[PDB]
Amino acid sequence: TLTSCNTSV
Amino acid sequence: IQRTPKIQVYSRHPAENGKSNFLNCYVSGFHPSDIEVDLLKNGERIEKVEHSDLSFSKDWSFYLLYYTEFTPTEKDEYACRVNHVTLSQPKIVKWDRDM
Amino acid sequence: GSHSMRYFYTSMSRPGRGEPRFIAVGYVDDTQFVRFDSDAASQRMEPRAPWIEQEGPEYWDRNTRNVKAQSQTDRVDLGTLRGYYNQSEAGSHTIQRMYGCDVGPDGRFLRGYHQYAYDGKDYIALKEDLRSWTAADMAAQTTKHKWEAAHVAEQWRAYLEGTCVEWLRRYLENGKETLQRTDAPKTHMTHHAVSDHEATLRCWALSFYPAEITLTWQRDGEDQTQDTELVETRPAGDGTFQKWVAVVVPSGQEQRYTCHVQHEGLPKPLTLKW
Repeated sequence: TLTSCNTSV
Repeated sequence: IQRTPKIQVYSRHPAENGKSNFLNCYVSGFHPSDIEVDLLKNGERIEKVEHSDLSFSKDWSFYLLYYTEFTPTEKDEYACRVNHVTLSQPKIVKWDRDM
Repeated sequence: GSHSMRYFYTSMSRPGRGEPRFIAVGYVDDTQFVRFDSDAASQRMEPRAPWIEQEGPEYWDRNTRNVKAQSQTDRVDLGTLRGYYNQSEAGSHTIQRMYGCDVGPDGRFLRGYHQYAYDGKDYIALKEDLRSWTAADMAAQTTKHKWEAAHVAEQWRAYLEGTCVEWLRRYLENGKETLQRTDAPKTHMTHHAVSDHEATLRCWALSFYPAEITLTWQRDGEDQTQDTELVETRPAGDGTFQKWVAVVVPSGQEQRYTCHVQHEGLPKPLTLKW
């Protein structure tokens, strides 16, 4: 599937 | 940065007049992703034209495949017209069945 | 023999044309299986290959959640980076993000990937070790600081070396009769006069898969690039690929030239002559 990683830059 | 698109007009199978086929215009190596691709039959835009989903190669430049089902004939001239910010005038590549 | 899974994200700002578009694709090797578009009607993580449809609605929920969320955070990163390099409200900018893993025929984990570009240039990336970030420019080091202390690389190594390889193996084993096929290229030649003394010998490799392939011309037994044109590999639109290479030769001397074709689906490299 995909990733759950969500982090702004 | 701005890379100009490379354009290829070709058929899914070698051109056999009167046989069902697909006309393909492949644009690649361009940036940015704002691009317009049309298919022309004897100069006039073709309505039912689909395209592959946007994606890019390792060097970050995008690529897209616009295709339409068609049946080639002796007189019918097909082309691909590309509209991209790197082009002052939209590029019009005629189809050459030998290539 | 080896195999690969790769996800590609692209987000584009269109100030005045609307709210930033987000497009996401997933390839196993040279075969796309999923896609998502922000301008799409369904706004659902859609299937693109027959062999991945065999997934419960929870799959199509989890993935959709993830892609929507990532689209929002990308929307953030747009204005963020627009702040960094001090960019006008007007300008249109692009964020691209590629990531994924490689496996051998053994299925063993081989390598991981995560790269991030802004406006078509490398902004930041992750090295082989999946531990250290590499930043191309000044402002990228700020991001790198924000991710060095947030243990982001740990999340990435946890995903890539684990879940990614897992679902990759699963996909492979499932679609085996399409993903592990090796279409050999149907090859042939064309020949067209150019001058009163020259001609073009075009060597055609059609309907193959995977796209990786090598086409070369040889004069009397030694390679030529002089007077040759080689086109980039192109999709046929059926899952197969096409490529050719041409050479301009003196008339009557076409027998001296030999085209050579190499591809995984071939036991032994072909040699075509006119």
